[PDB]
Amino acid sequence: EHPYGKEVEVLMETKNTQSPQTPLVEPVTERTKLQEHTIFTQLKKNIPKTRYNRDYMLSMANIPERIINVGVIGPLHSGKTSLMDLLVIDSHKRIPDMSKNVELGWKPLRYLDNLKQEIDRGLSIKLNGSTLLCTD
Amino acid sequence: AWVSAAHYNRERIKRGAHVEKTMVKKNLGRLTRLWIKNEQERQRQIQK
Amino acid sequence: LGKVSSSFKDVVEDYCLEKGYLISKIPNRYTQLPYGRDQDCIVPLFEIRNGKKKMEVALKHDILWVEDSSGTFKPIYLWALDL
Amino acid sequence: SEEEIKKFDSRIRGILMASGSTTFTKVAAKWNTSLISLFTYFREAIVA
Amino acid sequence: GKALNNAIPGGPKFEPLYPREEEEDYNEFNSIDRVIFRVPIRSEYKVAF
Amino acid sequence: HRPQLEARSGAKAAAYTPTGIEHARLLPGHTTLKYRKSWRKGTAFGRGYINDMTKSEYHQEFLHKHVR
Amino acid sequence: IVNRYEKLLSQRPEWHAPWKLSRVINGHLGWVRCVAIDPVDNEWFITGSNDTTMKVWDLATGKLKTTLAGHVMTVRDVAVSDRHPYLFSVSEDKTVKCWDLEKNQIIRDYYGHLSGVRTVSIHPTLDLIATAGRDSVIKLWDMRTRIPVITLVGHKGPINQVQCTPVDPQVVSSSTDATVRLWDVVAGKTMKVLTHHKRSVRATALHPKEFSVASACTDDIRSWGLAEGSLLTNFESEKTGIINTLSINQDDVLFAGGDNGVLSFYDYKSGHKYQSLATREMVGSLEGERSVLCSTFDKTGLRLITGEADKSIKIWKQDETATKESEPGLAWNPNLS
Amino acid sequence: LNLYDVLELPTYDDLPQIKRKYRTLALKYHPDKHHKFHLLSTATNILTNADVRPHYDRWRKTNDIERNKLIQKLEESESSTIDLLQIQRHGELLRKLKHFNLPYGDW
RNA sequence: GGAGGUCAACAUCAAGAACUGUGGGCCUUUGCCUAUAGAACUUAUAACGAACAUGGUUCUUGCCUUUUACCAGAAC
Ligand SMILES: Nc1nc2c(ncn2[C@@H]2O[C@H](COP(=O)(O)OP(=O)(O)OP(=O)(O)O)[C@@H](O)[C@H]2O)c(=O)[nH]1
Ligand SMILES: [Mg+2]
Ligand SMILES: [Mg+2]
Repeated sequence: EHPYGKEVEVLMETKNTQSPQTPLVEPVTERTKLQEHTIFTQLKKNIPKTRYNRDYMLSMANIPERIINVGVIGPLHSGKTSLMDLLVIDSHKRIPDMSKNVELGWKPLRYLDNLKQEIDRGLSIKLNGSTLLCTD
Repeated sequence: AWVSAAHYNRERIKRGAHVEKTMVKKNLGRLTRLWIKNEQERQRQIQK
Repeated sequence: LGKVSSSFKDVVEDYCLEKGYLISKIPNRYTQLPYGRDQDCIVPLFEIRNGKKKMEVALKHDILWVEDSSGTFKPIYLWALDL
Repeated sequence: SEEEIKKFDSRIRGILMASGSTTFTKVAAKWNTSLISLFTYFREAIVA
Repeated sequence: GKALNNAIPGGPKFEPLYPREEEEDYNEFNSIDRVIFRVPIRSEYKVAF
Repeated sequence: HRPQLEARSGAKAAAYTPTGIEHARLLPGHTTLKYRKSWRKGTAFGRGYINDMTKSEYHQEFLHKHVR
Repeated sequence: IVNRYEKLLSQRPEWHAPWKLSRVINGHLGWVRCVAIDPVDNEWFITGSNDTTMKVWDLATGKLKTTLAGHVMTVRDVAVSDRHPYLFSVSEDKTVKCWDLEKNQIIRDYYGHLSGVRTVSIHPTLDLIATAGRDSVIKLWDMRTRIPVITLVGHKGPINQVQCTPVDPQVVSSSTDATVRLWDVVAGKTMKVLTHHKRSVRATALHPKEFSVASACTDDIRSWGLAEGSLLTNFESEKTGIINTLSINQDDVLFAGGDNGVLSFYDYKSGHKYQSLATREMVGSLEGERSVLCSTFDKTGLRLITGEADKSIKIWKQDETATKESEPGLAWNPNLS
Repeated sequence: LNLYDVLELPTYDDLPQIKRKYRTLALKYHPDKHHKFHLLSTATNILTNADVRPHYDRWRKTNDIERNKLIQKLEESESSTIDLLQIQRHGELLRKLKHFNLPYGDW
């Protein structure tokens, strides 16, 4: 204090700030990984190819009579999500998420599931849709 | 350094975790030295 | 003070009645509160109108807090309220 | 009281560190004395 | 079971994984006066949810 | 016949022939680098950093306790 | 030879500004032996100690971020890497430990010194380490595989201070045999020897630009051109001994830490000494404990950080008023040598 | 790429020095003996006249700009680092009256 | 030419839910946008193995004279 007294800050440090686990040099993550929270495709080139030509679909949007909104509801494990699965994998030509396993599947490809918590929990939680054109 | 080792080993024995047979004896020695130093300090400072 | 049966809020209500201002709960909104401690309380707030003026008050401890213009609540004297 | 629990434990550790080769019989008396002393002073309390 | 240091009545017993429970924080929050003791909140529930 | 008076020059060890024993701690590990980017009255009475180890306050706490 | 003495009276060197004491940080239990600074962001220190720890201080506020233990004895030297997120610390326990700054845990141990290792320097472009100590040899470690690839036999005594440079001589070394060697590592033998010092050369520093080195001794701080290995200049020093450390600002200021506690600042070009300070020991310290064990400048060079033997780190700031009103220091009188 | 970088040479040279630089380079990288020289010819064109050489060099500096940025960051960092009781009490009194029921004063 | 082999070599096998090639436009090769062709093996109660061992360093313990040999948890 008085040995310096004026400008000099005498600070006596014990304990710590910055709990020890902190990186102290921040790891540089170039890409942004969503895989932790959800599982979701982030590129224009990896979106599946929709055999029916999406462009032609968007044209239907001009005609209000043409498009329809169907919701799908029912009790636990009635097969809702796995039904949407049938629709989707019928529509899209090549899905990157299909394992050889679920393609011939023993294991249901659950496509509209999409959330980590909904994958592990085995259930469906937040509602998720899709839009596609299909021939009557 | 010596003193700080004495503190550290003592507070390691208070928890009572794998202290060697001798380290107990030695640590005792360092503590008695330190304690007598505190005593003589107190007495001198009472004289002055 | 613990002995005293009556609760402040009551006092505030009484005061409001004389004024003729009306105090309403407002369910969702809340404001962080700064009180002596280096910590901020969270309290629900209510709005009082003389005719069609709405101002919001949150009371913690035994005090009335009214927000400063830029933002953040300031404690004020009960007599010190006129809308 | 916690302290005298720790005193007991520390004493057993005493018999252990010290009785490297003091024979079984010598150890047993030492073990008993601490135990008899601990219970008798607290007789009642130890149960809880 | 392991991370939370519990056991399923037929399951294995491990070490704590977080050895220090000892730190306790005192605040009006969980005070007895404000709690309703209904149902025991027994151990099997902790592993399920 | 006691103490060091010198140290051993690594130069000597530099000229010897290697043995080739395989140690446990030279087994490959971390093999990839990383690059950066009224009652009261009647009574008789009643109404800071030194740099040193021994004379500090913590020390007198310590010995004040452990010596009982 | 007087012609030289006239040619010393023409120059009138290089004004600079004085220094003063900004901040005092206590908080080590033992002495502070070494200090290094984050070479990228200037956000912190790593300071060795005599208590075995290393305490990472924030440069801005001086608060203590974290503590890195892991050595059993005093830590003579610490060096942080540019290209890597690594911190190489080295001690008197015969071991050179790597540290991964990301997770703050020891990654690698390099093995093979006979005795205490007092210097680490991280080669700029090669992913090497250079370590040295009382072995009296310099060990060039391959950073990845922990193989002591090259060994440089040479000095006849302990090796105090070691540095690394991208072109030739890639290793400069200084020993208690009072020499400074300029090494050629590929061939693995001395490229040049500089004998001009009279006693142990206890400190060196590389000029961040001019490609030269400043060497020290008891009373005489010289400079040396690398490449050719010429002498460049001398520095005016009456007895300052002992010089524990040197540091070179980007402005061509050359710091010299004393064991008498005097902080002797120089101009690097000239050799002139424009300032000398004396530190205040401490509240309860001894007049013996006043000295300067290490020092460095931040990446800017407008701050100075000196670990002292009184168990404190001090941060010396350059005065902004200054100019010609009253800066002037000892004012350039070249006495006869 | 700088003109100095193109010639692979180091950075107040005189008109004479400018000529000598070209001569030295010519000996080393003689095109008739071994596109780069296009740069040399142009820079030499201005460098051979001391005026152009000086003006051209007039307009490392940028990097100094980096130093300025660092300094600004440091300045920002270090400097920055370096009634209620009465009110609640009055309210407490006010409630006491309400409890006691004594008529309130016109506050 | 077809079937095989307790044959070999060389590739590849843990990641923006993620591959490669090609056409065109902008910057000035990289990179961004747009168009097109083909994607073996391994992955969602996540992985090459529907199986399951050991070692090193660093912490926390446990046995407890000390070292190997160890007790049982974690991170790398
Ligand atoms: N036998 C049989 N089982 C089915 C059939 N469809 C689905 N399941 C099983 O029943 C479970 C429910 O199927 P999902 O469609 O994934 O569940 P869900 O319809 O999303 O139920 P929610 O999550 O509540 O919407 C799955 O685990 C399927 O394995 C079916 O057609 N036949
Ligand atoms: Mg579902
Ligand atoms: Mg022995």
